[PDB]
Amino acid sequence: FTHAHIVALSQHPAALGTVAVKYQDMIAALPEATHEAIVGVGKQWSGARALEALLTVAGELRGPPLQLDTGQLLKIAKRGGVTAVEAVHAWRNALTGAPLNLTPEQVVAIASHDGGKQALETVQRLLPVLCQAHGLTPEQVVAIASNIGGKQALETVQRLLPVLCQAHGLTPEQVVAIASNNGGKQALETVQRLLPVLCQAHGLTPEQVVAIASNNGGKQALETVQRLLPVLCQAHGLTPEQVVAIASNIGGKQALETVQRLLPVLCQAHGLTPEQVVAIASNGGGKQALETVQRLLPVLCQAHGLTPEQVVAIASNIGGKQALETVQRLLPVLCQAHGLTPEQVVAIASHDGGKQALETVQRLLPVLCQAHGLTPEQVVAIASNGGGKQALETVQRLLPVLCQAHGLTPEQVVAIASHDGGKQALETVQRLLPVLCQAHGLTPEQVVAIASHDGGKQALETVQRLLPVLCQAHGLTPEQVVAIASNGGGKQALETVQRLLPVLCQAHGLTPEQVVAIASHDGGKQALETVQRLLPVLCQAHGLTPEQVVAIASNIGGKQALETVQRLLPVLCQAHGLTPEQVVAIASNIGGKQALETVQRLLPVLCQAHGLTPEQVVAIASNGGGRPALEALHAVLTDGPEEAKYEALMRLGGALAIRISDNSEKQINTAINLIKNHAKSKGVELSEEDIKKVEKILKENPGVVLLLTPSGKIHVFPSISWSLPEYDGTTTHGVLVLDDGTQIGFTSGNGDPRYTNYRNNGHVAQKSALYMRENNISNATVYHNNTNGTCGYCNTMTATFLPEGATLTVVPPENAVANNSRAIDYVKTYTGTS
DNA sequence: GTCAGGATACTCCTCAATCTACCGGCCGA
DNA sequence: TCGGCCGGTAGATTGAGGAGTATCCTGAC
Ligand SMILES: [Zn+2]
Repeated sequence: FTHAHIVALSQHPAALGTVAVKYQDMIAALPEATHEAIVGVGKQWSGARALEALLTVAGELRGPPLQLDTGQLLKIAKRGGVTAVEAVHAWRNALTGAPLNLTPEQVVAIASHDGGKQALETVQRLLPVLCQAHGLTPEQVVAIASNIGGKQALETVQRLLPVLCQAHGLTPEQVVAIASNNGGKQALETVQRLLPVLCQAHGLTPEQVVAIASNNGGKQALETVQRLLPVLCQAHGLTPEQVVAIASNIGGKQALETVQRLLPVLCQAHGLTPEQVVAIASNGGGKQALETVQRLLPVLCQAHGLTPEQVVAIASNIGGKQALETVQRLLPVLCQAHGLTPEQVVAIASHDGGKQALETVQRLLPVLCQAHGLTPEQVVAIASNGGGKQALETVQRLLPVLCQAHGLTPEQVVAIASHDGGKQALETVQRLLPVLCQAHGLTPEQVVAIASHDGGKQALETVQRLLPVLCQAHGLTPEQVVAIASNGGGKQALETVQRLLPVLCQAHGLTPEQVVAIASHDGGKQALETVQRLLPVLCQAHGLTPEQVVAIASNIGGKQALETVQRLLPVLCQAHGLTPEQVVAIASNIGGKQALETVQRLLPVLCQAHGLTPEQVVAIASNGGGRPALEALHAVLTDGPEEAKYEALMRLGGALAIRISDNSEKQINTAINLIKNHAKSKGVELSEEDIKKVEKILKENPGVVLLLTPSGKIHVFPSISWSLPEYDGTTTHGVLVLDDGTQIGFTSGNGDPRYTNYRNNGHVAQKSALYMRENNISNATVYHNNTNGTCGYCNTMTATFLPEGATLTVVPPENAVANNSRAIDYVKTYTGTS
């Protein structure tokens, strides 16, 4: 023992005398009893009595009925106390091997709580009653009973479950959720008393009240919500959803009161928007984070050079105040000694338990970098995760054995550990790699792929359990099982497949390959359940073939896409004139729900005001990331530079940009003829009045640029300069000059669909040659802004599109430098052949 | 001796967006 | 042999947000 241990036992004076006298036989009856466990047991309210009970009982308690090891006994004595140990001794054979049928783990979980003897006797006397009359799962009863004051929770559940289920319409799962917390009797009683008042007077959804009251001290949160809903909604302009999001956390009453007190201070003296404040306060212990922000925002923003956004990001997590003080204390030493940039420190500190991650990084960066050969970036990657302290310690402990005995490489171990719960995945790999690679015929790279994702331990265990079942009974392949399991929540996907594969392949006429394809993404359980529920509805009520539904579902958010298609098929098919194929194509992408909703919102605006044919909007949305693309296009079009609108509308495709040189009548007539030819090619009539108006605007404004979109409307750009834009490395701009002097704008991309076979399709020279062929132009000259010169393919395939006898002169920019063996930096003429 | 409220820290799942490697029919110099 | 200022397909990161589990603490009887 050390002086710190004696200080620890100083809380219980009788334990200090007991330990110093009977230490010889405590370790004798309890092998592998460390000093920390002893000081933890002895410093409780009954430390001496608990140690005496452990000495007396642990010798025989390890029998067949319980077979509890020394760790379980120490945990019971530390948490339950001497009374819990005595109760367990008195009821060794009553709890297990009886109609109760409780495994030793459940008994240990129930007993190792404050006042756990009462919980043990109460679960003993109510388990048959709760299981028979009220139809409660024994696991649920054990979950309710394993809480501080769990006897009161059990009694209140027995008294009030029928009332809550009948007179208030709550499922038994919800009541079990409410009553599985400390002081659950108070939460149940307050829910029963205040459910109507909150649901009708304050307009609260019953599930919202349940979410509020399913936390520790939920009675206080409910009463505080009732008290402070009008104040925060009216005097501070907070939507009720924000208030119920604040209050749905442990200590939500304190968070609500602190918000009500400090919102004006944090909003009129620190420059924080209310959204930032309610994001800070929407986490466990949000009052502490709010107060620490109010105290340390100037210090961390003026001396340590952190933006307020970084401070809000650090403080928007569980234990945010601990992270804020740790950042203040450790930023100079983590930056001026260990070499981390402040962004990396902020990234490490921006997760739950960020204080532990930062302290562990400061402690273990040199040893992990030197003894194990890890890069600092790898250590930061491991640490920038929830529970990163545990992952770093596990990496330090298990890198040699995993790299040497199991044949893994450090990169594989780091990849496994760089995830939430990476310690569990590492331990599970180190335990299960031989049996998986020997009995089930897997390979180490497959095991690493399975274990890399979050919940890799659960996926590994589920694979080790279900691979023979799925491969023999259901006729799958080990590769298909590995593909299903190599995703986030792969255990749920594996179980859902093992349940629904015969049903899906028999009732709905699907294919095992189709099921494996749907199940091989994140939320594959959700996608499988949605497919099983909605395949008939989509097939008859909307006329969608099963292949289309499988194509929609085989995406990361497939459930959301399927529900969005169900909701939005008729309105988009009728109110917007979209074929079902277009909606299916839009939704058959990651984030297809967002694309569908964005199309719903922004189809009329782009179609009527701007000049976008529905085909262009569908094509933009039919790609991945459809919402950001549509939003960016709308933002550029509604308010942006004239040039930027020019490139956006050119890249949309199908547009013709024409600029005149002189106000002579002949050039105006030629431009009108070209516009008419393009419009007839697009199949839209320009009408005489619009032709007269555009001729007037062309003859009255010199240097104006006209843009004819496929929709029909003509955009006018009066000032977009007389020179080619500087090359941006992504898009090339070209100007075609004819004999008279008119200039035609071209942009790389959007090639001719019937010439996809050509490797020069979509290039500026190819587009110019196609334009010359379509408009019957004898000769022309192209100026492009690309500094890499003409493409290699366009050097030989250009004189294949333009008609024979036509001369096209390509002129690269003066400062062009060829980057390839086939590019050209000099002016070149092209004459076509047959 | 038991109970309640709060407080952190860690683990597993679902969804969205972006990035990257890949292929492919058609040409003369 | 050797050249894509293109576009589709498929996979592989990146990031966020939301739940669920777990241990601890103080104050009050
Ligand atoms: Zn080219």
